[PDB]
Formats: sequence, structure tokens, C-alpha cells
Amino acid sequence: MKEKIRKKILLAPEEPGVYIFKNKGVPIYIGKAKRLSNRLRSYLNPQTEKVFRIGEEADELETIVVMNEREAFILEANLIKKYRPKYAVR
Ligand SMILES: [Mn+2]
Ligand SMILES: [Mn+2]
Ligand SMILES: [Mn+2]
Repeated sequence: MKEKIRKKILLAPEEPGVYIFKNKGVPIYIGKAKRLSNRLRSYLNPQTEKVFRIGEEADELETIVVMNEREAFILEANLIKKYRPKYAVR
């Protein structure tokens, strides 16, 4: 995983949000979190091959802090529909 992505993961706040792993400007995975910190840190110790892939293929990680879990739910759904990320279940 790119050092800058590890750094961003370790700096992520204990706040609700949506996260987007990207490669060459294209989202490859979009997820939500009740706490960005907790969820993103799970990528550092990959529990599945897909999680390993997402973290190795990405060249960028974007995070969006949201108002609350309801916003996270709908923002995530909308972004997945918009971008159809390669690692999103279809
Ligand atoms: Mn999700
Ligand atoms: Mn960007
Ligand atoms: Mn709420």
C-alpha cells in the first residue's frame, strides 16, 4: 500500500463518512463508516483477498466526512451508482 494512503488512514477521524479508493483518478472501491478511523484501519490488516487488492491497487484515498450515519448511507449508495467501482458488488 502506498505510504501516503497508510498515512491518510492513520490520520482519519473518528467520524462518520464515505471513503473512496481510486486509481488514476477512477474510484475502484467506495464504502461507508460509522467511524472512518476504525473502518479504514481494517485495510491495514486485510481480512480478505479483495481488501488486499483494493489497498494495493489504489494510488489515492479520498474521504468525505458526513453529518451522520443516515447521510453516509445515501451518499455511499449514490456514489456507487454513479461510479460503479470495479470492486463493488454488482
Ligand atoms: Mn458498502
Ligand atoms: Mn482526488
Ligand atoms: Mn442520524
